[PDB]
Amino acid sequence: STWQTFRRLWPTIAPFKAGLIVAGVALILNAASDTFMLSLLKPLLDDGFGKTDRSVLVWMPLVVIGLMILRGITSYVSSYCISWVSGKVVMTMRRRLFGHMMGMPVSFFDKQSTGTLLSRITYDSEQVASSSSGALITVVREGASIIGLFIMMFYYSWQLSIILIVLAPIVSIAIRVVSKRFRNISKNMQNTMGQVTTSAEQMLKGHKEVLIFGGQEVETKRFDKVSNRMRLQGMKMVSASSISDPIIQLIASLALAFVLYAASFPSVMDSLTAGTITVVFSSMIALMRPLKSLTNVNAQFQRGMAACQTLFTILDSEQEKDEGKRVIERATGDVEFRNVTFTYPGRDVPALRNINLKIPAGKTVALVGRSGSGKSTIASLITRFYDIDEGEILMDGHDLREYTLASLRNQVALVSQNVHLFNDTVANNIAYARTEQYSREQIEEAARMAYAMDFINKMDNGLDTVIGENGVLLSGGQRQRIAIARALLRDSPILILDEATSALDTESERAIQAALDELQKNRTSLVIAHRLSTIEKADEIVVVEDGVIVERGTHNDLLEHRGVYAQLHKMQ
Amino acid sequence: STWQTFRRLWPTIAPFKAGLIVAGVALILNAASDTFMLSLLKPLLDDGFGKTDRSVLVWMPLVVIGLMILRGITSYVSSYCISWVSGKVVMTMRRRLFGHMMGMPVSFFDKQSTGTLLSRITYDSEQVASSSSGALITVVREGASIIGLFIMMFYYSWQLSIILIVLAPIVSIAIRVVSKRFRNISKNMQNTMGQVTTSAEQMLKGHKEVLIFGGQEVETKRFDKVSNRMRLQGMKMVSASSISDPIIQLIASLALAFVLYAASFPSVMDSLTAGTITVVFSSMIALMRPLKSLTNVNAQFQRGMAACQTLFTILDSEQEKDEGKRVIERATGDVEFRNVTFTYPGRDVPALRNINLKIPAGKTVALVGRSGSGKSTIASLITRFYDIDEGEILMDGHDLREYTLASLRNQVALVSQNVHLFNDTVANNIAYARTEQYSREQIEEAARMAYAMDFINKMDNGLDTVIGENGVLLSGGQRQRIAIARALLRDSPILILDEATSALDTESERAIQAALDELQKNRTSLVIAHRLSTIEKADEIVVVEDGVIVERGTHNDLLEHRGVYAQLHKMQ
Ligand SMILES: C[C@H](Oc1ccc2ccc(/C=C/C(=O)O)c(C3CC3)c2c1)c1c(Cl)ccc(Cl)c1F
Ligand SMILES: C[C@H](Oc1ccc2ccc(/C=C/C(=O)O)c(C3CC3)c2c1)c1c(Cl)ccc(Cl)c1F
Repeated sequence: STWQTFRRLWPTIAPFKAGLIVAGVALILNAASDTFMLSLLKPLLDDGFGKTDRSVLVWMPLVVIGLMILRGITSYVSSYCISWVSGKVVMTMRRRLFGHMMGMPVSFFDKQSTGTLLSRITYDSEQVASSSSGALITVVREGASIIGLFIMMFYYSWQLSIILIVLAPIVSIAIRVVSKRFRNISKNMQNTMGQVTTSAEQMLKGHKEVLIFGGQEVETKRFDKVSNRMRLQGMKMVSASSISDPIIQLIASLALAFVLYAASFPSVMDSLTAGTITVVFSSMIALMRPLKSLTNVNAQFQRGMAACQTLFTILDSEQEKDEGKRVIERATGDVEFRNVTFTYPGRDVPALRNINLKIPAGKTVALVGRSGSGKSTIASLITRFYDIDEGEILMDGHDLREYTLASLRNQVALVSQNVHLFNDTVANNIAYARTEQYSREQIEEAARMAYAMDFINKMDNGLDTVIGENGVLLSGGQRQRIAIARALLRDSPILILDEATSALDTESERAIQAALDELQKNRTSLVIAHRLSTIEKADEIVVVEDGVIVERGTHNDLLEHRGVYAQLHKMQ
Repeated sequence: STWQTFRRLWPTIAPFKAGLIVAGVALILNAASDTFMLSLLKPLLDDGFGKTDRSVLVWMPLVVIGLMILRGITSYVSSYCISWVSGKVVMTMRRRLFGHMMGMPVSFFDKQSTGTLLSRITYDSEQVASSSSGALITVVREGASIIGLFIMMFYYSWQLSIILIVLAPIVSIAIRVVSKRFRNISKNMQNTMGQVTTSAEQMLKGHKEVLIFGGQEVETKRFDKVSNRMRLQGMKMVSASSISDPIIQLIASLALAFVLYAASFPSVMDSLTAGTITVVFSSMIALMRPLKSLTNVNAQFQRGMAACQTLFTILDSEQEKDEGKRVIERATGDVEFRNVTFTYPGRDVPALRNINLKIPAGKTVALVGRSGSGKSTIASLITRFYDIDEGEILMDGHDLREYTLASLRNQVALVSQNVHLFNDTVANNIAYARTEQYSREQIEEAARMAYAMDFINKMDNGLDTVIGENGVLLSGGQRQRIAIARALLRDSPILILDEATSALDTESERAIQAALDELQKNRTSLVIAHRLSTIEKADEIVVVEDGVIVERGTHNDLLEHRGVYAQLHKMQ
């Protein structure tokens, strides 16, 4: 199943064919030069030696020098042009693949990790590029070499050529059966690999359990046995790998010796002089390598095309499905969660069960709970990063999923100290998507209201300073201030803040708190605060623990009573 | 700094020299056969053209076959013997390395995970073996080849030999400067490598942060720019390699052409016949790959030896130091922790601060706290898995660190459902540390008292059934029962159990609870229980939260009052 998916891959290189033609003529001319080198070397030098070498002997070195200059030039041109085509095609493939990955659910990003994801992407792209390019160049160049060497062989005493071509099927089938016999079964030695991995793993905390049990000699004996086993397995693998090649080499020498013995038959040395037999056998020795190269590159073609297929499968699986198609721009902000039921993949215990809550506009709602609880899940669900597994939430008389994903996600802004900064200038990062729609004067006024004047003055480039640099030049407080400024500039109707990830150990936090209060004063919001002042200033507080509401009552009455809530706040 | 650390490595193979000598004679004879092939081919073939064609032309195909049989036999023998030596030396090295890591503190097992430790060890061992073996075999074989081909060259018209040997220093410095010029530095492309990862992770979990911006076009443009840059960098690297190689090829051809033009000078064709020049040039061509490999193996030797050096550093780094040297076997069990202060590496907030507690013998102490709290750290410190950073704990009038590590860890037994199962038989895993000192009748009686009769009867081999199999054949309840049986058989004076990792969703738990109560009835212990019945049956309960005691009082009085503790138990 490779032809169909190679044909499907043709369009991404269809307009890129001038480089292919340039490489395809460069490689053919390269093989032609390679054959023509032997052509003008061996017979001319070994036949002009008979009282005529005075001219051809000094003629030869210039020919050799020019031929090698041509061969090197063609090699450089072909490699550079194939690299150009491969770079352009991987550029296009990476671009489309990243574009597809950006607009697809967050769960995929969760159940992979950034490092392994990007390693997969880049490594697989370069792998398919290298495999396909190598297969193409080897097929073209070595097929041209085989054709040229057969042409020269038939032009020089076709009898040896026909002997070789009739011996070819026997040698080929012998090599095929030997190679098939000498391929091992890689489905048993994994038991030893897994066993040693477990003994390292089940006996690390089990080393604590080995120390607790006191046994150290038993582990050494067990590792002795398993290491002896894996050493034996590896030695057997090396023995197979080293018994493979000499058999093929010996069969090749049987073929060459049979050809030489056929040459021993008379009536053909009459037309065969020293130069002719010399060039014929040199042609055979040169032809030795290309066939092995051809088989190995068919193998690597299959290998790389498998990776191309799995990359296509990765590109094809699902997307950001917009089943709603009921776009409602400029949402009023009627927030009310009901019948919330969702769980992480694989797990069978839902994070929330029949959770019901209301966050009316114009009122302040405080989210209080332990770190690592379901508050983060609820906040993510409010932004519809991951759709609720069960239940439905209706906003302003319409379902949350009914509204367009872009429309819903645009009306909500989340500000947190853990919001990383995009690798762009500070002015650019303040307007990550509204750079062209925001006036410079308005942005400057917002930044002045963002309490960033002290940071702007200290900046070398002021408001145009390049922020980011993998977080080396940006601090946590600066990142939080930039996030607050971005939220204020966006001025979304509903704001959900996650202060749990923030650290309270801040030297200067009063200004940040005042700025946050000013930003949240005009627009109603429900933030998960972690400060006593913010909790006290909240208009309404709902007690929810472990994704469930345990106590219901007025926030002011609960604060005045100072019961379980006060003790919990004092403890944490 | 390679000679000294290679000399330090000599003892591990010093007794192992018969295989080295066998390989060293096999490789020399292989190179001799390689030279002797061209030897008896070319001048004798020329003598065939001199009216002696029938005599030698039928004689060649048998010499060729015999020579290739000898070459293949020597290749197989040398590869097999070198593999045997390498396998045995890495066997010894792996054994010693595993023995060293067994007795060295726990933090290593944590700060590298099991995969990035064992893959490290196995890959590095096979890497150093392959690198050293390849360097040795290439140096010996290819030096023998160079010596033999120069011997033939001097034996046949030494003029060309001296003409090339005088050119060798000229060519070798040009090759050295050319190779250096194209040895690029990898200093800046990592910025793009990290930049693409930053761009991916910025909106991966920050799709809502991408939605905070509200657009994806900016991300697509940024990825366009960065992908163009990285494609250009890869283009430049490929171009550098593809201009590097043909320059050396062309310089080699200049050298060969100059040799041929020197042969064009008269007064030396008088002693040079067609076969002589043929074999001379064949030798010159054949030497091309040898010197390339001989010049390249330095890099591979260094690359392998660096991995060997870092393996030595890993084997050297610190140890399980027993600073106590005050072994007190058969401890009474006077448990009292005081001034406990310890933190994880890197962090600046200690897990516990001036923690003081007492667990007198003959009394039951219950450890109650939230999941993931400092109870696990306290339990680990009681077993001295990781020494306390600050403070001191005295047991039975002597410091905890004063007693021998083996002696201290032997007197304490930890039973939990997460206890890993050793890859051995059920009977073997029951006495994983004291199999030889345990009577069969006593083990059978303990197993009968272990409530394992139902599982033993269902086992195909009964008590001799092979447990483990990477946990496929063992269930969580069976693992917990086996751990309880092992603890009962050991019958340590002090038992610390971690029931937090256990799962309460067990179909049959009454028998396990009864067995645990029977095991803990005779010997006093302080276990971290998670069941209401176990908490109620506890003689003394201490309220500790966040590594600190908030409330102090009688357990019975607190239970009767049913205040904060009852509400916390009902909630969780
Ligand atoms: C008659 C024969 O043809 C063939 C036909 C299929 C082959 C498939 C694989 C390989 C090598 C695989 C490897 O090295 O792993 C060879 C060989 C030895 C060169 C093949 C030679 C032939 C040989 Cl045996 C020698 C020289 C010439 Cl010119 C030749 F045609
Ligand atoms: C004059 C030259 O000597 C030398 C001396 C050091 C070298 C170091 C490396 C390499 C290969 C590098 C690569 O392929 O990357 C070669 C070459 C071309 C064969 C070296 C040739 C020479 C040649 Cl051109 C032919 C035969 C002989 Cl006996 C010989 F000495």
